[PDB]
Amino acid sequence: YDRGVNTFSPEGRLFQVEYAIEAIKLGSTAIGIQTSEGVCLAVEKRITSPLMEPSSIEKIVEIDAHIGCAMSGLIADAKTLIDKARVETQNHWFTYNETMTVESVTQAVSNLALQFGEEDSRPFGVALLFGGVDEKGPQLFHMDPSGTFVQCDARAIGSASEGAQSSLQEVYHKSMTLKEAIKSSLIILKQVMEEKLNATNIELATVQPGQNFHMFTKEELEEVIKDI
Amino acid sequence: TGYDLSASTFSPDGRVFQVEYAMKAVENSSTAIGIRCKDGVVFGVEKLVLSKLYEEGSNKRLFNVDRHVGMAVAGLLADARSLADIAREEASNFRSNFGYNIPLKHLADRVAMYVHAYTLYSAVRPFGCSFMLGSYSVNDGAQLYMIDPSGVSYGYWGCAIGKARQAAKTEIEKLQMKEMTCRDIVKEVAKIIYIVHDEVKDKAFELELSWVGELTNGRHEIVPKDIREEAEKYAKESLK
Amino acid sequence: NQYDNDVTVWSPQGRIHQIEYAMEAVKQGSATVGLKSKTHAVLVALKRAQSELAAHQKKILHVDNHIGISIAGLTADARLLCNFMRQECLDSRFVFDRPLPVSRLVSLIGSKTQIPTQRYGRRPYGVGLLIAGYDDMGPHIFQTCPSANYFDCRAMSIGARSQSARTYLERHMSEFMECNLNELVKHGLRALRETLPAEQDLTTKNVSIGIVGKDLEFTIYDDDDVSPFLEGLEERPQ
Amino acid sequence: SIMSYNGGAVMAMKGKNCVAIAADRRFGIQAQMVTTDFQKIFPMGDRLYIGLAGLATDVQTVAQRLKFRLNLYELKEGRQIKPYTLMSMVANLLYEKRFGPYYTEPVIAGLDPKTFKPFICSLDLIGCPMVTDDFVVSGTCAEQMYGMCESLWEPNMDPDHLFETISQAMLNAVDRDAVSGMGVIVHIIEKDKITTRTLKARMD
Amino acid sequence: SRRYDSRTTIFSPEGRLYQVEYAMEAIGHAGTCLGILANDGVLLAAERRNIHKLLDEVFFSEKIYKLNEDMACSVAGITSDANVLTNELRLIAQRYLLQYQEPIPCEQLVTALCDIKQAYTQFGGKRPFGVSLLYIGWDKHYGFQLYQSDPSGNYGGWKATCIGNNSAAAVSMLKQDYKEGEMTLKSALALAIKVLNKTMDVSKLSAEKVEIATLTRENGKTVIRVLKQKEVEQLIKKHEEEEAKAEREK
Amino acid sequence: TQNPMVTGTSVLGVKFEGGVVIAADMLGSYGSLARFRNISRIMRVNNSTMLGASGDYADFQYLKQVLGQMVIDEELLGDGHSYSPRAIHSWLTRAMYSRRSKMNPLWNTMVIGGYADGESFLGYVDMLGVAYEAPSLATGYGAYLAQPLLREVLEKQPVLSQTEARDLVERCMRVLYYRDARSYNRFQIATVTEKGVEIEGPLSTETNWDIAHMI
Amino acid sequence: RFSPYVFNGGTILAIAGEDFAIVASDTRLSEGFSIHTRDSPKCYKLTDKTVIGCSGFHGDCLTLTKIIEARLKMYKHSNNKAMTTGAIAAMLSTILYSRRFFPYYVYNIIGGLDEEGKGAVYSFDPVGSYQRDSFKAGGSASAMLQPLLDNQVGFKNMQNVEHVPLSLDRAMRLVKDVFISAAERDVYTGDALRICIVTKEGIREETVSLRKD
Amino acid sequence: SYDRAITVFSPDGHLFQVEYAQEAVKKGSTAVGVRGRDIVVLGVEKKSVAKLQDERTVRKICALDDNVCMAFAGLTADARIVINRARVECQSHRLTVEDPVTVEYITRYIASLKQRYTQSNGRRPFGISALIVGFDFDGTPRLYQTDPSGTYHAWKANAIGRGAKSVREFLEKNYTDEAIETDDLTIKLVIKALLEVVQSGGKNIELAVMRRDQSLKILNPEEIEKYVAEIEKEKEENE
Amino acid sequence: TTTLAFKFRHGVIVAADSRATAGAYIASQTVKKVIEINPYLLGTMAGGAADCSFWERLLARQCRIYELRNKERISVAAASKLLANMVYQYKGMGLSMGTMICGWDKRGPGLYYVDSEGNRISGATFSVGSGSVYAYGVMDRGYSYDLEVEQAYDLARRAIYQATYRDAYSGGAVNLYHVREDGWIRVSSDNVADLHEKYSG
Repeated sequence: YDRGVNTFSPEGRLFQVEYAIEAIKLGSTAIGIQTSEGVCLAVEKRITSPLMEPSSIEKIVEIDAHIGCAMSGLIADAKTLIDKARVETQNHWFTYNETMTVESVTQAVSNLALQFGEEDSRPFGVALLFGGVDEKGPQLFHMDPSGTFVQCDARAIGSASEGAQSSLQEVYHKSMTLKEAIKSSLIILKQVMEEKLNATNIELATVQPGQNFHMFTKEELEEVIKDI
Repeated sequence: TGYDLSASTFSPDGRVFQVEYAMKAVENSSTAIGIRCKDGVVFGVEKLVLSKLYEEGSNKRLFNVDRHVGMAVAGLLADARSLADIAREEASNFRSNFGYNIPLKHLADRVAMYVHAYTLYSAVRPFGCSFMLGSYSVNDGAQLYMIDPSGVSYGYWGCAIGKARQAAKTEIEKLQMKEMTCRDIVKEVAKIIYIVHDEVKDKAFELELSWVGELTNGRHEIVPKDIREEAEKYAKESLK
Repeated sequence: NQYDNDVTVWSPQGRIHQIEYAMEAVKQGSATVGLKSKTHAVLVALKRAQSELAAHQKKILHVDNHIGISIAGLTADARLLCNFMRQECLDSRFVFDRPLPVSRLVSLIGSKTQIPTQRYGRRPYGVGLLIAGYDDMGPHIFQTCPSANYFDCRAMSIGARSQSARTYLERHMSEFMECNLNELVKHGLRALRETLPAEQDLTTKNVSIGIVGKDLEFTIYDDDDVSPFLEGLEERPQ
Repeated sequence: SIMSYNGGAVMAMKGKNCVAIAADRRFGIQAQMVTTDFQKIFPMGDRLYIGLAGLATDVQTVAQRLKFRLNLYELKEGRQIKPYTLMSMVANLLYEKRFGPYYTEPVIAGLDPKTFKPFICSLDLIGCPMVTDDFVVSGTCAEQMYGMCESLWEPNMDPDHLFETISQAMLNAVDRDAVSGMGVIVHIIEKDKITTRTLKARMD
Repeated sequence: SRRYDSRTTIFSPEGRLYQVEYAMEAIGHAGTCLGILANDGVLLAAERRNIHKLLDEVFFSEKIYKLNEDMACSVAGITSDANVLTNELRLIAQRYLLQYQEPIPCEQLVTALCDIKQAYTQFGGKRPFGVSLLYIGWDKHYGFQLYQSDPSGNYGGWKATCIGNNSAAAVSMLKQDYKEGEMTLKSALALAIKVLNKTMDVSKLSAEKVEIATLTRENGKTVIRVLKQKEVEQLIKKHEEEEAKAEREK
Repeated sequence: TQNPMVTGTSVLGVKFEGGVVIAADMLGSYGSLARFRNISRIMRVNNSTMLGASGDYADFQYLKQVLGQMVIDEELLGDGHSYSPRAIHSWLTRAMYSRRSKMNPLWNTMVIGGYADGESFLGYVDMLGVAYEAPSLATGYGAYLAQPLLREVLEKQPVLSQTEARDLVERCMRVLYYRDARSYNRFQIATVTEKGVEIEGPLSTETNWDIAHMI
Repeated sequence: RFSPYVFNGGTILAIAGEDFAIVASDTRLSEGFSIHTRDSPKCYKLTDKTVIGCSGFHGDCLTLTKIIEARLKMYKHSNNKAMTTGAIAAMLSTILYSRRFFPYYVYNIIGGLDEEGKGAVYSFDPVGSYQRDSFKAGGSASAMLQPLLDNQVGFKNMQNVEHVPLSLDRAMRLVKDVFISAAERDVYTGDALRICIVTKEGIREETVSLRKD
Repeated sequence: SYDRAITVFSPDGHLFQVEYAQEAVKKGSTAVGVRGRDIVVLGVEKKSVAKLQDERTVRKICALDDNVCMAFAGLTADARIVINRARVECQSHRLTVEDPVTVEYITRYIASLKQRYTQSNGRRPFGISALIVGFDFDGTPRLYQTDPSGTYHAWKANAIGRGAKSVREFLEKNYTDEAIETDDLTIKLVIKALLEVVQSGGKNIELAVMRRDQSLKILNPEEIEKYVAEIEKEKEENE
Repeated sequence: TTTLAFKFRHGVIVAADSRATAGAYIASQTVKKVIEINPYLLGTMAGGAADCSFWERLLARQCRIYELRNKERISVAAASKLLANMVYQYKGMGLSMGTMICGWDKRGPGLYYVDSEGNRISGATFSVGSGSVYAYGVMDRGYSYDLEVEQAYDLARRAIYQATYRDAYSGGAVNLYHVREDGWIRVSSDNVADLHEKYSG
């Protein structure tokens, strides 16, 4: 029984945005942790086949030289927003000679998180984790399809976010360090993933005021995993 | 079933149920009447206090469209504001093009065509408003019109819009129009509004009275209602 | 419920239910309270969070040097009407080189939100504005609704369980008009301490206060310049 | 002028039962010639030609546009086209650019498709038709060809005297002209057949 | 205003497109064509759907539409949609000639029309074109050609074609009587006469109910021969004498 | 307007104590021809401000229309809020600038005089958008002729009374009748106070010609 | 014909110090051979640490000032903080180029403090270039003022003259002397001199008259 | 135009038409492709031809550049549209930057077009799935596939069309590094994979290769016959 | 205004003056003409100040977007092509712009020359500006491919000195940048009068 797609609920919410919040849940997990040393971040790739070449799946993409990101669930709706967010950060540094802070980036994205309509189509289906180091120190940011953007100190998303948030609130406090948070994230990863944790499953992305750019090539991941 | 949905469809017996449902939408609003005298038109709107809910001066249904024309709306409120803005714009176009004050017939016909044009299609809903329009001119006299949700616009001596509609015009028809100056009609409408719509479901109410005619020298404004306070000193003497 | 699909459809009882559903969407926000004296207008809201670790979703946002709004409901429509609000303020600030009175701004807000409530295929804006301002004739406390039936009040309160707030405001609306900033603001947050269950209140972590003054620019405060305002209270009764 | 940018001359002459159209061969940039084989007379169906003179850009452009509309017309209607119809088509095509005008002076010469009736007409750069009985000319050297055809024309002409008359007219009127020369092509057509002869003109 | 909307674009939950197949089953009725390319020429065959005695036949044409100098097309389906298509197709080929002054090759013509049809299959809810149609033609690069348009926008070159539902058995017959390039223009005509004699259930094939047009290669002409009726009559007599000769084997 | 058809002439305005007086004459000249000897070149805006202009009279009729409609709209808002004269000055400046940016100027030279909230106001608006405040304004040839009288008396004493201001305006209009070729002996004085806006009638001048008896 | 531009003139000066930025400007607004007024200050206070001056055609100066104030308010209502100086410079360059093909006839000088607390003067041109210099003089009396600041501030073309850092009250007597000396020969230098001083503690202003010629 | 949203989310978190338009891919012809290290190879199975007609028009493998190669599944018309737009895009890239067009760019273009096509107002999603094999600069063989969702996704061997689970299961037990040692063996590996797929009569086995410093060569179906013959000989040598 | 650029075995040299007049009147003496686009590109200032600054800044925008989309820094010819394409869409409207583009490539050295007339050519030596012919003379004296580092420094510095000695519009300070394989590096900022002292004796 097909109603108009821009119909609220008998209870109050909407429909299609709520169905988007449901559509997040099938996606792969991701974990980002704010630390005053810098923002660390982790994700799972969910490798399916051995024919599937592993280094091509993107989860952490690059918005600015100091603003990172991670995506979830649908890949390509996220790709549009990543491209556009990059464009708008370039417009800000151009017309202002300065760095668009991460909150202003995410305001610019959730301005049209919901412009879905028939004139002037569907709501987007991706949850995003935004990091980076602005002038306000490190920042970790989380949005949703509904544009309800909030700051989170260490948010975990997607399919395993219940036990991830719970066991994350077990281990987290305010004065953590970097590497402790990195292994604290990947312990949660290899409790919530399904396959054996190895060199090809996960990927990290850490950005620091000292380690100036988010840089994470392979096989330091090997050194981090053999430290478990 | 099926025939109550669109504002474009007809019925098996030949009427539009959208327009009917919109007509009885205005039926739940408060009673607002109007009446003209031989040199002016007097408005009056029953506004109700619940307990606090506002300040003596919000959302006044007595609008003021042109320099000599104002509204006395009742029904869905935001639609009445949009219609008042359209009426101000139309009087603006007339003043800008032909250079003189809008005759009330032309204003009512343009507004009636806009309301009727919103009834023709399925993209838009019909309006949920029914409002009054009064005026005065030295070469035209007093004119009082009335526009329903459908778009039928014609003239009255007296009218009433709201819950109490017949029982507010039971005693409109007991007044007369030739022998009255409007300064009697102010306290007449005042005493009757205090008479009708008893204390039963709502407890406190509040009165507004708009007022146009020769005594305002062609202007339209709210009464200095606090000045001469003419309702209440006879309204408390109207209970027996 | 074949009449409950669209905005266009009148009901056979005349109540277009998309507006009622948008009202219920306003009813699911956080609690907030706005109230004015003769010289100062104060609006106080309550913050909430998604979890423990995350920060609290902010409510009071700036508009102009003398206009500030509260909010309840959705945030995309909130920021949409927010952007329209700053734009319409700075337009007249550009053209006439004067500040806007609040009443014509809220009339423009109603005329803005009318069109998506009448045509087909647009939603009513789920929005919970509580507007405090200064024209030349003093403070104004307005509220909106998704039906664009904007009100002027002396004290309103919208959001979840906001009716007890209205009961507290009735038994002190006589006392409101005379007082200065400090006890006025603490009456507002005493409305907030009865919009809550009796064992978690406002421990510098969920409340925000925006005051506009005759010499004071509209300013938001959060937990730390609210810690001076939170002392000077007693406990709840037994 | 812009008409004297590339030279050009087109003559059409009505005979007794037949019609002859001729033009020059020279192409070049005001004083510099380029080639001796530039085509200015186009076939539009059988036993009906058109000649174009003036700026060569508009010559090739109008020729291709007319061929476009002509084939669309002859495919929408199975019959072949009457010459008045072609004249009106060229008039409408030129008049669509009333203020953006092409620089050309089309000359239509063809026979009747039903009878053996000849037909000649010419147009201006905005679309003014003109049907005559003797001759129409177009190009820079107008007055020369006017002198020739008002000097040498007879009403009832066998194709041999028609050929020799148009030959002498084109040769002499071109030889007095400067910017137009370098050979003559002559199309002499009739009910039965189509003849194309090239004359021994001065190559100077 | 959306409950009236007919949704002629959204996939069906069986797994295929829905309106597309029903346009195909609208192809299947009212029509039966084929042609036989097998050297020096190519032909088209057609059945009279309105063979009633009160027509005029004054058009000097029928199902065939000579769309250029060197291409025609046979129609099957709803007729006037194909008139919309033939007008647009003729105009496409003519604009190509306007653009290059060289005649139009037959596959980019076919793909232009296929993109037009797929443009109304893909987006909106518009009704799809219920017309399949043939193609004969000539080029500079391959010679004589045959093509099969479909309402999806799919096409495909053949050497012996088929549209109408009555002619699937004709494709069976075209395979059972397949030749490897042998169109002396009497063998292919007798084969086409034999096919339309068997597949249509019209007893003995009255020549007013059929239509045959050919396309031969001449140096400066590229003639399209929409041939007259007397040679069709003597072709039918030739084939019925050859069927009497062929059933001496029993 | 590319070519001004029917021009007015100079407008004079000067503040005084709790009010602004503005006076301009009543002549509509075409070329050299004093074609329209009874026209009004001062609009009495609602209650606090007042407008006078020069240049093309048709454009002044246009701005009269537009300003009248805007004032009517705010008076129909019913909020108790009016336009300050400085707001009108700002709006008019923006209007002239948007005219001249599109190479379609309104050929005018406007003076806005207003009194609101204790403070007098006297604003200037040019065709090109040049706009400022001044204690005494003078347009056209008035800036060459009656400007030094204003700046003469205002430098020796910065404030004035209403009688002194009106007398000074009368003298300046006398001088402009003396040495403007496009001038006329009929002018109207318009005045704003706290009591409202008042337009006096078509007054005239008393001239001297005793130099003509000198040969 | 209708000429769209007119030269109103004016003279704006700027001096970048170690921790201060002094911007001064005359207040005469004139046209041709007349005086429209003797009080019209060219300086404008944008933020708590930025003062802009605008000379040339006056209507474009007013329009540009109002647009800059609007975009300042837009930046504030988007990013919870005021702009820097260089951000305003980049934005103003984009604006001044955004009407390239119908240009502003406006000289622009922005003085203010950077985020380190040092002086920074960003000059401009009517079409939209800019550069970070220590001192500029814009307007009609530019050529009467640039070489003297080269002599005193820049220490150019001298021998055995050491480089002393420019103090405050020394810069003040410099500004007063250069406006008196330029007002002797210029026709556009006003009477009222409006001196704006931007420190790390707010904005100071100061009004010094001149000869009333 | 057509102001409507065709593709709505599900109540349980799907796009009906993106997940469901994969079925149209699932009911098309099969096509495999592997990369060797120096020679790339791909080809389609199941032409399901009428064995007695033309075949130059039904070619399911085309090219966009002299560097890049195609394959697809699903319905062929949407592939025709996407290939036309891809040709235009790669040549317009050659207009700008003077390189030969990288394969990753054209796959991102195809997937981006597909996603903004599914997102838009009332456009039916493309029920195809392409294979884009090319070897860009410094000779690196790479191969990507598409999806109706619009996810370019790099693999090492293919599994699309009818019964792709079986084919990927054969490639799973046939991931030998030895197979990509001899170019001839890689060709024979494609032939053996497609032989572990459909009839493989040696009629509907249309295969084309590129040795990364040349253009695509469509093989004449007698060489493929000798390839199948030597595959059957090695299968007999297995016993 | 006089700029030059020339490539050789060890990368690219770019030098320029710093005087930017207005008619007969000098505005400034320290106008940094070599506009720093990237850590691997260098653009110049050739006539128009606002136009060169704006369009090269827009080119930098496009290049940074290109890098974030391709994960690979753009080449020089691609950047010059984008600049020429953006400039051509305003032909005849009165843009004066004669800039140069320098940088390191996968191919190595890259030196292009982009006009407001839309001319785009590669090459080995270039010189733009009013007194550019003066730089052309002494540069095409001292040019070779097999040169040292300090030789190229002295060549470019002397070249700009001769140009500013003859031209009236050229002057101020001689900037000097050096494009390497890894990234560009500022060499020195030398005043004219110091060079006059150095080369007069």
